[PDB]
Order: sequence, then structure tokens, then C-alpha cells
Amino acid sequence: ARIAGINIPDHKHAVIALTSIYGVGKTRSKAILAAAGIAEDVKISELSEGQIDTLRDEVAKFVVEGDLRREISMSIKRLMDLGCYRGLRHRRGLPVRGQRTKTNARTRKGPRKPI
Amino acid sequence: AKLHDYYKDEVVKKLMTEFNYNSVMQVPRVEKITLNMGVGEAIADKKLLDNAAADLAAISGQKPLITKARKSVAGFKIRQGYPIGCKVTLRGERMWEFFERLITIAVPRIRDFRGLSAKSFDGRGNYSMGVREQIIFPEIDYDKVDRVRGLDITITTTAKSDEEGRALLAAFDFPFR
Amino acid sequence: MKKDIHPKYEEITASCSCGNVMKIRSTVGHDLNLDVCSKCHPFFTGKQGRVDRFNKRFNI
Amino acid sequence: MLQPKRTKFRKMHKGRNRGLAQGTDVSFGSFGLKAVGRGRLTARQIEAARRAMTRAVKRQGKIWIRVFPDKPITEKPLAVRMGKGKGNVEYWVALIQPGKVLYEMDGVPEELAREAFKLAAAKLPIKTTFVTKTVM
Amino acid sequence: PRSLKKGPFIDLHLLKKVEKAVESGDKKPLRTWSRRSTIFPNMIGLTIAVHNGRQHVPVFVTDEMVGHKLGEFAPTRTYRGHAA
RNA sequence: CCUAAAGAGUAACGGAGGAGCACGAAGGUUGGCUAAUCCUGGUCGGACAUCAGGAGGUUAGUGCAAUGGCAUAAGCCAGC
RNA sequence: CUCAUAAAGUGCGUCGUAGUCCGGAUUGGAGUCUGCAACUCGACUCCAUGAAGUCGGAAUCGCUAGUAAUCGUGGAUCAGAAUGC
Ligand SMILES: [Mg+2]
Ligand SMILES: [Mg+2]
Ligand SMILES: [Mg+2]
Ligand SMILES: [Mg+2]
Ligand SMILES: [Mg+2]
Ligand SMILES: [Mg+2]
Ligand SMILES: [Mg+2]
Ligand SMILES: [Mg+2]
Ligand SMILES: [Mg+2]
Ligand SMILES: [Mg+2]
Ligand SMILES: [Mg+2]
Ligand SMILES: [Zn+2]
Repeated sequence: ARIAGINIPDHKHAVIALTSIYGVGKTRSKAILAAAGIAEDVKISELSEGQIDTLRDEVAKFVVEGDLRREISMSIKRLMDLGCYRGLRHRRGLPVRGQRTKTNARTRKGPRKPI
Repeated sequence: AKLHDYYKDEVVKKLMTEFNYNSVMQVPRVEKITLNMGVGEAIADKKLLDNAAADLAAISGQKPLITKARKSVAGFKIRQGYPIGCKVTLRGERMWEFFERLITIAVPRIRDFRGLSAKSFDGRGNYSMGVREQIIFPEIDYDKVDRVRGLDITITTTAKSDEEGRALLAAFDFPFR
Repeated sequence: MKKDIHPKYEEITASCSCGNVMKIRSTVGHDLNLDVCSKCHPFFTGKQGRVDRFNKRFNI
Repeated sequence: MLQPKRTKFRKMHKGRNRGLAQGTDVSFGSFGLKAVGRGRLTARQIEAARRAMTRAVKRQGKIWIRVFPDKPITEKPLAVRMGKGKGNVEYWVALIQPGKVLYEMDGVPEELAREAFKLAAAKLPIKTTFVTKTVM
Repeated sequence: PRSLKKGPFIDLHLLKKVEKAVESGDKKPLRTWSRRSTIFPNMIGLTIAVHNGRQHVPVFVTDEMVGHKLGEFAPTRTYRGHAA
């Protein structure tokens, strides 16, 4: 139903719902289901309330949502403030990981803009 | 109602203690709590105003004013007297039941909640606040909503200054940060 | 209070998963199941390095 | 060339220039050029006199111009019959009565102020005189 | 990155000069061309003039910022923008 | 409206603006209400849309020009 | 003897037409290996994120049989470093 302030889909499966949780993907959903002792093919509509509470407890032993969002934000802000080379690449809005910039780089450089 | 009982039973004498007043009704009260939702896209579509008015009736337990434009403004393409907002005012036992609802359901349900700003007072003791997603409110259900919507809340009180208002709200344990 | 325009409004029990029950006068009719209440929110309860990570990483 | 930036009305009646002026006291500075005769002052006359004062004193002290040409004067263009509408606005004047402190200045020695006022009075079309600030 | 078992990298001369700076106090900005080595808790709050291709840009090593590389503190490509 | 000289009136190819309508409610009465503007606070919302509070006191408004009016409102709202 | 268990296939289950259990770019953290050293400027693994993209205009290319098309594998270069050959 409600997990970590966001509402998962009900007509779907458990791993897909936990991937719809920001901060959790497929293998982390495997970890959550294994810790909960719940079969995967069990659907959200037939999950009981105590099972959902255990899921909440297990993601709270993990971390999701605004905690990870502000962690990423503080990290990028820290790099851009201290002004390293990754800081200047994030600063300019360019690829940071050494990709070419002759061509491509479009996801970092935004949509194409002519003269 | 139980919040009013909490007020009348402990909050008045607590206020007496740390402020050293001369009157149990120098102890401030909550004058009114009004709920606004500006649905200014009604000029684009008046029907989403009706849906929004139904949603605000759902939260308030009370039929809302469909409030109109005071004076025509060029930049937003509105004419004077055009319905662009919804409002309710809450008094008495409705103060207390809705404030109970807020302080015991809604602020735990705020997405990425870190407490409210204590600098949100207007300089005269009255508090105001803005809610971005009414879906944090259980008065409306998830899959029957049409658009994401927000609203804003003002608690107008008889407190003469901001420290008075924040002391009253801290007595109600309003989550300042 | 008028008659016959306000939305329909009776008492409702709500239950938060921390073992809490409360008594709320509302409009949705059915009872409420709650993820988190004021008695168990991390902010409300209050439960809400480079040199150290360097030493723990490359301790000599 | 002084002129109001905008006015309520474009043309104004001829009027009369009776009475004696107020503002007969040195107000801001100390040394003043005060009118004795009666007449109009063109904004060009004001500008020429002010230029003569400031470039005689060579930018010491400070200069106050206690009059402003608010009154528009019309002139009908040549070879035009009488009537067929009031003439177009041509220049602006200030009606000056006797005893109007026209110019005022401070921060300057007395002889230099007297000399600068002499040049100003030579540029003015009306009788003027030198006055000194009195404590009352 | 380096292996955990191989530890961090510092040049010998850089280690020597930063240590003598440590027991003999803050002198002039510490000249080096070693863009390659990493920083430790030893030069916290110290200014090091790193070569970048022609000159020695000074960088002020602080506590919050340890663990990274002087070479990526010192940019090498002077780029100001097209059509400027 | 001014010229028009503190009763009225008073010319010019004197100086400035308007009309050749509108409304069965924008009329009658009854009952109630008070503006402009600015500041602070607040979700989208920004200088300006909606709300709360404060200052202010008609600087608003008057179906349409200007003058003289108007709070007992002649201004705003509703019933008949 | 090692590289080296080939994949597509086949059998079953789920997904049920959705920007989706497609896509895997980008970005954050945590590592492994080579090499003196991986920041400018390597590859790979994990975790997290999940972008454009729903078959593409004028135009234009390859191919007549084990061919096109698709699916993998090896080698040269090389300490490491292929969507290239
Ligand atoms: Mg992944
Ligand atoms: Mg490359
Ligand atoms: Mg008369
Ligand atoms: Mg008369
Ligand atoms: Mg007569
Ligand atoms: Mg009345
Ligand atoms: Mg009337
Ligand atoms: Mg798209
Ligand atoms: Mg499709
Ligand atoms: Mg191949
Ligand atoms: Mg190789
Ligand atoms: Zn609870």
C-alpha cells in the first residue's frame, strides 16, 4: 500500500513495485523479499498488513527516497563547491567520466542547439 | 475536541508559567483557521475548479466558497469577478477536529518531511503554511484523483507577536525545525 | 452549519502500525489504516569524515 | 535651458505681473542676486547668466537657482493674419517681481561673489542687486 | 583506483618536502610538478603550487577535501567558450 | 471646466474635453457592507490571480467627458 | 593441459502492449586487475539512478545461396585497454 511516503502499484508484482521505490532495484528487492520470507509471485493485493509492516521495517533498515536524494545532492554540491575536475565538469554540464566531446555527449549536453 | 481539552486543561497554565501574565485569557487562543486553494487555471477550464472544490469539500467536511477575482489583471488573463479560487474557514470544534487531523495524520505523511519553518509567521503571530500534494491527506483516495494539486493553510490567532505564536504552536507541539 | 449541502460526516476509527488507535471525525466513512502517526515518525521521535574514511580505508 | 518636464496644459493666459515678490530672503547659501525691477526672464537668459556665474567663479562654492521658467509664451509665426487660433509655444519665462532673490551662492569670498554677480547682472535684462544673508 | 592492499600513492620527494614543511612550519606555497600523487591528513590546511602544463596553480589542501588528486584539482585545458 | 472681473449673464477662427446612448435591471423599496495603495507570511504563483494579518483613511468607486456631489452613502451585495 | 561452460535453440513459468519486468545512456557511492602511477585519460564488477528512443524526411546503401539476415567463438596489436580489423 504505502511504503516510505510513496504508494506502490497494487495490480503489479512485488519486485516491480520495489523497483518503483526510488533507491531500490531488482537485487535489492531480492534482498527485501528474502529478508521478509515472502514468495515473489505473491501480489500486493493479497499481501497482508503485517507483511507490509515488515517490508517497511526492512527498507527502514535500508534507506530510500529523500535520504538518498539529499545524499546525492550533498555529494554533487560538495564536489562542485570544492572545485575538482569532476566539480568543473558538473559545473559546466558536460560528461564527467571521460567520454568524448567531439560528438555525442547529448544526454549531458541537453538537446541539440544550432547557431 | 480533545485538543481543545488539552488546551483548556494544560496549555493555558503552561502559558501562564513561562510568560507571567495577569490573565488566563491573556493566554492566546486560535481565532480562525482558513484553507485556501487557488485554482487559477479555471479560465482555461472551469470544470477542474469544480473537481478541486469537491476535493476541498472532502478535506474540510464543509462546502467551500468559489471565490472570484477582485480586480482584472493583464498578465494572468483574468477579468474582475472571475471564479479562480476555493476557500473554507474553520471555527470552534471544527478547528480542533481538523487540527487534530493535521497534527496527527498529515505532517507524518509529508513526503521528505523535515519539520516546518518557524520563520513562516507574518510578524503578527499568525502562521501560514503550504501543502504541495493533497494526496498526503487520507480524506482523498489515490486512484480517483485527476490532477496533482496543492493548497495553503493559515492559522490566524490572537497572539500579539511571533514569539507568542510560536510558543503557542510549540505548546501544541507543532513540528518546528 | 446549514442543512443538506455539507459533505457527509461521521466518526471513524484509525489505526497506525505502531500499535496506535485514534478517534477521528471525518467524511470517508470507512476506517483508516495508517503507515505512520505522530507517535512514531522519525522527526517527531528525534532519531533524524573524509579523514576517518581515509584512515579506515588505508590504515597503516 | 530650463523647462518643466511635463505640464497640465500646453498654453497659458497672458496674465499680469502685479505685486511684489516673496522669497525675498537668502535661504540656502549666503550671497544672493536679488531682482529690483519687474519683468520676465527667458530660460535662455537664466542659462546664460548661470553659465557666466559658474565660469566666473571656476567651480568653487555652490550655486542655487531660485527661479524656474514655468510659464509658456506663444508667438504667432510671421506673415500670418490675426486670429485662427492661439500661436504655438515658443519659449518659457518666469514672472519676476521686485524683491525676488534670483540667484544664490555660497562657499566663495565676497569680492569674487560680487564680481560673478556683476557678470550675471550684465546678462540679465532687469535691475538686480547684491544681498547678504542675515541671521534673521 | 588503487587496490586496497596496495595503499595510497605519494612520490618520495613529495613526502619528504611535505614532512619537512610539517616540522618547520608554513613556508611559501610548496612547489611541485607531481600531479600524480594523492593527499593525506598531513598537508591539511597547506598550499601547494602544482604544475598544470605551464604554471603552478596553488591549491589549498583542507580537511574536508582529502583523498583526491592534485592533478584533477589543477585543470589543463584552458577553455572559455565558442563564439565569445 | 476656464476665460467670466466671489449673484445671474457675458464675445473671439480664445484654451481643454465629450454626446447623438445604455438599463426590466444598472429602476422602487427592505436589509446588510465599506475603498485605493503598500508591507509581512504562504503550493504551483512569478512585480501583479487566491488567502491571512498589519499600515492607510476614500489617495477608491460612480455605465460613459468634466465639474459639483456622495459614509445617513448617491459606492458594493442580497431578498421581494 | 588450459583458454573454454558457446549462443541463438529446446522444455516450463511470468510479463500482456505499457515508455512498460523494453531500452541502458547518464550520474552517485563501493570495489577488482594491470601498470611505477587509471586525475586530465583504462577496462571490468556490484549497488543505486533510469535519459532520448514507440522503426525514423528529402535522399541513399549491401546482397542471387549456404548468400543476405541473425547468433556466438578465436586471433593479431598488446603490461592493461575493441562496437574496429
Ligand atoms: Mg543496475
Ligand atoms: Mg576514451
Ligand atoms: Mg459668476
Ligand atoms: Mg461679478
Ligand atoms: Mg451684455
Ligand atoms: Mg440602508
Ligand atoms: Mg441605487
Ligand atoms: Mg519520450
Ligand atoms: Mg510499444
Ligand atoms: Mg559478431
Ligand atoms: Mg590485449
Ligand atoms: Zn504510529
